[PDB]
Amino acid sequence: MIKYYNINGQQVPVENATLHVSDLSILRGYGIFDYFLAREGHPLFLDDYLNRFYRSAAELYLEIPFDKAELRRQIYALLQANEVREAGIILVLTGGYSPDGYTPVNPNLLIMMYDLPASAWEFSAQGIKIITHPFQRELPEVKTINYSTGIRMLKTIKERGATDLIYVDQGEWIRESARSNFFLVMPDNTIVTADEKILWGITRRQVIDAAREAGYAVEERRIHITELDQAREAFFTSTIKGVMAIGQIDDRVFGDGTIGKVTQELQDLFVGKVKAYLETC
Amino acid sequence: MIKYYNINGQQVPVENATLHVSDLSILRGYGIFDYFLAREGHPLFLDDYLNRFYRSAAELYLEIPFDKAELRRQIYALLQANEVREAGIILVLTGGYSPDGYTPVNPNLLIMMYDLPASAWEFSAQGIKIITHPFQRELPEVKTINYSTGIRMLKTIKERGATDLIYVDQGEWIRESARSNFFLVMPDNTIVTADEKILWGITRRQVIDAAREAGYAVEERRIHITELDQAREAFFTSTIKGVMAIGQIDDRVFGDGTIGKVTQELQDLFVGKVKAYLETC
Ligand SMILES: *Cc1c(COP(=O)(O)O)cnc(C)c1O
Ligand SMILES: *Cc1c(COP(=O)(O)O)cnc(C)c1O
Repeated sequence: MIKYYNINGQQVPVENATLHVSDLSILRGYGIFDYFLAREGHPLFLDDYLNRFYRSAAELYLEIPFDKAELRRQIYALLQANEVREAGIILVLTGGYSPDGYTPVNPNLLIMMYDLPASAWEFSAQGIKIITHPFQRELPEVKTINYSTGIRMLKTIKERGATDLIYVDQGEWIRESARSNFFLVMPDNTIVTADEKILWGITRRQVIDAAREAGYAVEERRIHITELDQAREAFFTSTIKGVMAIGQIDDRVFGDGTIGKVTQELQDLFVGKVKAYLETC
Repeated sequence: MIKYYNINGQQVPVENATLHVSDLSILRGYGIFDYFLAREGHPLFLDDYLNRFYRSAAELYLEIPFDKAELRRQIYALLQANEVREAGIILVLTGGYSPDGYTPVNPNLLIMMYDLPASAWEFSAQGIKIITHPFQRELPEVKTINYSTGIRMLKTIKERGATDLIYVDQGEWIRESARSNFFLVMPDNTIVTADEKILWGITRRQVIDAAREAGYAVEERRIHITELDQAREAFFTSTIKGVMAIGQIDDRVFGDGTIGKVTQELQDLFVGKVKAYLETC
């Protein structure tokens, strides 16, 4: 059971883990987020996740209080303190306890810890049902805390019989969901995913590398909404999903709705990347 | 000196006013904001501010825990407890202590209180210096907590010798700043302001009503970026600014940089609306 989180380098019991209401995340949604899994006592691809956290932080001009080695030390320390080998880990960096409820100061750094999600890498053979939604995320290259459109859409998603969405910039250009990268497999087995105005996911990185190592053509380009009709397969990548089959987008079933051949092969290769990472720890 | 805030109907000393880190504002920037002044012990235009708070809340499907009369009671109660007649009042409604760090639950309601800002209705004769910035706010009709673009821009604004910005949707359509409505006065004395994809401010409402009562033509329409060259005057409206002269946008000085005739008249009429409000309390 999880005992402690970390706030600004201090291990705190979870029930005393609070921020004063003057924090800019609370008042102004100002801050950055990262999330990664731990397996066999090891945060997966940690250097990549931590590099991204420091890059996100730079774009909001927030100084993380310690260097990457120290943050890594604190993460490992919090796994040992909670006596856990398998976990979800959130990093949050807020704009801080602003004097004027707008100007950022020293940021508040949060490290929170959860059980490894039950659904982590479920790899269901049955593809999920999703809807298109016209929208473009703000500062899309930055992993901000700003998830209001995706959270607000939950009601419409569930209402319409979907479990998720795919953002289409002005109903024209396929991007990503609120929390997942999006990919198409073409009938010639070319893999397509968005290159611009999307978050560069750590899963997306490992899956693209694994696809190119298997000899797949992987095109990073703008994707027109009409190109859904060209695709055999659709999947998401994310830290929790790994590779997740999408069986339906609006009124289009992909194949018979069950996971496509390349999607299944990419699930195995993703697990290959994980195992290869854990062999270097 | 301010003694108490209110969290979920409980008066709390300001130094114990905290949220648990599982709050969706902190993790996901999910929630809504309002701010109003109190003068002579009275929140200005309170019914309009509270109607807007309940409308914002509805759009994020967050239920405010009590009805408008009860919230009003709690606001008045917090003025009495702090023994203050002049103040700034923040309302925050977050997505709550989510079980999964995404799905909203019962929201957290915050009422915070500050001194009336020093700069409230300064009405400087010297117009401010601002820059255009290409950007469109998300859910612009909703007063969300999402101010990351405006806060992140602070550095560039100050760098470039400005004190503020004006968002232009795709560099074409004039909207608003991060925290102010934007208006143009044409040389025929027609007042122009954006009607769509901007927050409907309470100040903007009172100034538009006051302009129409003075016999001004007030056009609520889309404004092309090239129409800045048609305008004699530019001003902001906001709860703290009231009516604020803009003397420079990028490389354009409006007149001689000092407040324009209609802007000055609208400052007086705004104060007229305030006084008329306070006479009904
Ligand atoms: C976090 C996130 C992703 C996925 O990134 P991973 O590093 O694979 O978890 C995709 N899109 C958005 C908007 C995200 O926030
Ligand atoms: C709050 C706000 C305004 C101004 O509204 P007032 O009710 O006059 O203070 C304008 N634009 C945005 C985006 C705001 O959040």
